[PDB]
Amino acid sequence: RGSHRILNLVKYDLYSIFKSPLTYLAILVVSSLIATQSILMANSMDNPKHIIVYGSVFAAAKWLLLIIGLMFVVKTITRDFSQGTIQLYMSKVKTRVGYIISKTISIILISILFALIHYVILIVVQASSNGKNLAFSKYVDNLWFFLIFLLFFGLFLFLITLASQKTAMIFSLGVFLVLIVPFIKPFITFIPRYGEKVLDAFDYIPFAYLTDKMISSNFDFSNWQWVISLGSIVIFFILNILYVAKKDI
Amino acid sequence: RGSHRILNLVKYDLYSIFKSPLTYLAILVVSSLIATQSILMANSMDNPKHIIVYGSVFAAAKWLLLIIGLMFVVKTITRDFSQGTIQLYMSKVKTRVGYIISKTISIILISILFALIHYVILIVVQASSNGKNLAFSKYVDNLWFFLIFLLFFGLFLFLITLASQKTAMIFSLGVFLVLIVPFIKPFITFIPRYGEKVLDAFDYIPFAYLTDKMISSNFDFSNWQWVISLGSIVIFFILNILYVAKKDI
Amino acid sequence: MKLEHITKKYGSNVVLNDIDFDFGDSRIVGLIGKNGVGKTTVMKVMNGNIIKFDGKVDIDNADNIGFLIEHPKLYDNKSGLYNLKLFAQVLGKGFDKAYTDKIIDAFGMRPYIKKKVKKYSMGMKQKLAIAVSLMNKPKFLILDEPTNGMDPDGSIDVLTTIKSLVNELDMRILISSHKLEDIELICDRAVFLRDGHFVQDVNMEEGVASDTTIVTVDHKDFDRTEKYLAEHFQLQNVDKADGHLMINAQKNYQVILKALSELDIYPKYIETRKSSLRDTYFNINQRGDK
Amino acid sequence: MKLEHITKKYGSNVVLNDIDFDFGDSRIVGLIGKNGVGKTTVMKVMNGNIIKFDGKVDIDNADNIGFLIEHPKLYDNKSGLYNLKLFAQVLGKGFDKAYTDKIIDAFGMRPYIKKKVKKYSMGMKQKLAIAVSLMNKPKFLILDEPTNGMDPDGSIDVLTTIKSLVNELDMRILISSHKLEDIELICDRAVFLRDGHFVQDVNMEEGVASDTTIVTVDHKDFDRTEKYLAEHFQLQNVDKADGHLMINAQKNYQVILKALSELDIYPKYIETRKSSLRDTYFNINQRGDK
Repeated sequence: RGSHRILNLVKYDLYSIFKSPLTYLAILVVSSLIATQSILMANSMDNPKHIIVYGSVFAAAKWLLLIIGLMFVVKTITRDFSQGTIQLYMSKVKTRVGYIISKTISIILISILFALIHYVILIVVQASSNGKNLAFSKYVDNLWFFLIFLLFFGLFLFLITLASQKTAMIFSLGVFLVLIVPFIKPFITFIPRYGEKVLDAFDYIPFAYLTDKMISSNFDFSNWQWVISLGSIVIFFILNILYVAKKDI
Repeated sequence: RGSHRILNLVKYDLYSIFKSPLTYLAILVVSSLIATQSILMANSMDNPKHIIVYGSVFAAAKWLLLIIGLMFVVKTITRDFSQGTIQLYMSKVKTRVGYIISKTISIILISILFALIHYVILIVVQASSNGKNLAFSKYVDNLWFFLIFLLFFGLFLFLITLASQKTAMIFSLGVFLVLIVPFIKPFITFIPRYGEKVLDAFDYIPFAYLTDKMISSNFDFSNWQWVISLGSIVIFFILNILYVAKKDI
Repeated sequence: MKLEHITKKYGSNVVLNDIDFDFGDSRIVGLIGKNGVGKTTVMKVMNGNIIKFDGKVDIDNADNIGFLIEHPKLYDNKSGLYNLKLFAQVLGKGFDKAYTDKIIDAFGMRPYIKKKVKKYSMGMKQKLAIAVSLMNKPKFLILDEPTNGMDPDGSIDVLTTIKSLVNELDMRILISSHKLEDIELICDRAVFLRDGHFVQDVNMEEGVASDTTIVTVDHKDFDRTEKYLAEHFQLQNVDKADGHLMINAQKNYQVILKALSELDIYPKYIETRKSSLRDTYFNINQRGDK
Repeated sequence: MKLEHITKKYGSNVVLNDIDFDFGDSRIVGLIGKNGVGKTTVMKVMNGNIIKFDGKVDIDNADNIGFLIEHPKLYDNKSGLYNLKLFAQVLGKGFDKAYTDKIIDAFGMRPYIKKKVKKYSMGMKQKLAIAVSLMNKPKFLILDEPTNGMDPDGSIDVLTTIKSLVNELDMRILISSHKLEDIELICDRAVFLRDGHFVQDVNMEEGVASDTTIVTVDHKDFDRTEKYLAEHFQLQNVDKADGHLMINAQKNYQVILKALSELDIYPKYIETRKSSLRDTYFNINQRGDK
């Protein structure tokens, strides 16, 4: 049935993920970068008894793994449009909707697996070094944050790829959206006579506060942020279904 | 004639460079990064009378502009191999040799253009700030260093792109080759009892010492290094001419 | 799956203008027209890719649709078997080893089914595209130039295999392609596209009256030959001044020459003038380009 | 440009087997073969992309070659007019305004000569690439399937334009393509390639066209009828697979039908039609499949 068709699609994209050399090249680069950063940041800037504080490693590993998982998501969601085999899938309404449900299940699964990768790498780092481990509830909430971040950005870039049907532009917009806002914000926000007001209102635009709290080593949320984020993800899902069922190639 | 065909090809390659918006986007991004880095580097950790020393900015601009110029060179060189139109330019022997000479001439002219852009950006930096201006002989010899760097690396990557005729490998290999040595030396060279010996001997391997020296803010060459670098460039050019006239596509 | 009074427009340019189609007792249909007239648009409308049809299309949900839209769509960095397994699992009901093995064996892809698609040739990709499309186990197959990179002998081989599968599994094909000499070898009917509409529709088994066969005979035998032809089939034009008699188009000349050779009669000459797809297409379409 | 005793091999696999070639009193020459037989390799052999042939390939330096190989070759990012100007400088002698205007006007690319290549279709981009080939003002012009996905009208007008340019400039063209009926439309002489050699060489000069009669019959009787007609009616060329036997021009079939009746063998199908390259092609290349 349709349920087997969707689950079969999620299993097969993840299978295609697991059978590439870049997935392990990416794991080796992230592990090497995080280990050098953690050693430089804690084992020599004050010469302790080799104690390491895990907030910096948490933030750096989370940041690097998010920008790598994000690029993995843009490539996975833009593969079919790049080769144009997406034309073979957009045939009937039932397949077009099962396609949207299946991509959502695939995004959920990629986010969960990358969160597990974060968990294993950080656990190994904690095992090697010396200190006090972090609680599991932080990691579960962190898992939820990975899910929210990846779902929002993957659906936004999916809408963009539907409008353009070009793959280089999406890759540029993905890099642009992740790295421009943290880069532009310190050099311009402190300047105006409206900066404090815009900064508080910056906590409601989903792109802005998700990327701002992306480089933080702990996240905290209000009720309004949770409702706005969930409503935005749901609206993007509904909008994606309507546009995929109303667009013509 | 052949002289007009080579010069016209270098001229049209430059024309192709000056029309794309990515060139002026790269200039905008690089100028913004160099200005922020310069301000961070001199106007904040000491609190001077806003005096800026330019060796650090020189080194930073050198590294950023060289890696950007290298990427611009690899993209322009492998353009035809990516689109496969290179198979149209390999018709006769005289055409294949004028092709290789023209590509080298394009490299020298491109190197001159990047040296001029680096000079103007540093001048604008000097105009904005206050301090002690540098001397012309440093920039002329710097132009020689740009020329040497770009010719050597362009010919090496040229040999690889003729051998494999695949472009994604060239970009990843070029990025890896430029960026691996500053990254790799601290984590491995300080370990051996053969480290000092290998480090002095790294002054004769062209990849190792040219890549090491991009970051340094002043270049110093011995007679043996100058002869071996020029000889390596000449040997690659001779090898390229021979292989392009003896390779079957 | 029927289309009735279908019109599709892009801004102010009218691509489709009140077209009806129905698969009535026919297995192979051919679609012929020029470049950019909206052939890919009509196939996309018949397929499901385009959504704003502005008409009514009746398609049962249990029926699967397989298609090829002109260039092959495959996974370039991955192998052919990966593509075959994925589109069988994703588009079709499932995967069966015997059925897939028969498909592989009939097409002839045993040496290179485990090679990378990036290393394939154009004809190899075209055959792989037809096979991946067929993996859906469709009830209607819609191919856009399936033979756009292969040799004529290869064309005969692919179409003969396609016809064989038409017989091994009750399946109906809609084909849009140029090279009408290749379509006419195995096809049941053809539809012609001009000015955004299908101007003429020809069913080849029944034929048309414009198709002609001209037989010339001796003066002494002229009366007797005319008597026999008047007895047996319909006579349209007879020309005594010319000495030429016009009969209906016949694919096999065997029985006619058997009857005349058994009655000791030898015509001086025979040839045929026919309204084939080359003649009708060129007469209709020479009106707007030259 | 002439080739003498060319033998190119890839390891153990042999592609060319002692071939010779020369444009001898012919203006348009066609190269015909199967898929993956070494057609793209031969195009590369003649044009010059391969150097390790252990022989002599004779071309003069003052004559330029503009070519088309399998995929169209263009700068997809830039424009068509940019491609034309750039390839005019890199490959030709200069810029001629009247000559360039004539090339665009003859091909018909003016409305869309300033639009990006990514908005083009396949036949238009291939045609523009052909225009780029004529931009070089070559003495030898080689094309690899110029009409793959283009309609019949488009193929006839582009070839007709090519002939008008074959009279405007003293040029000699070789076309390796399928659609042999398009080849008989515009070609003066054809060569057939099998196992690296040119097996047959048909030359056509006048519009006599060598009309022929086709007789089809089973193998056990085909031997005797073939033998009998060789002792009686003088034979020029023979086609075994398609059954083509070429006696001189005969207006009346009475003596043929009488002799074939007295032979007790009978044809399934008999027709007279202008000969083509398809019968010869099938005779040459049915040898590998069966």
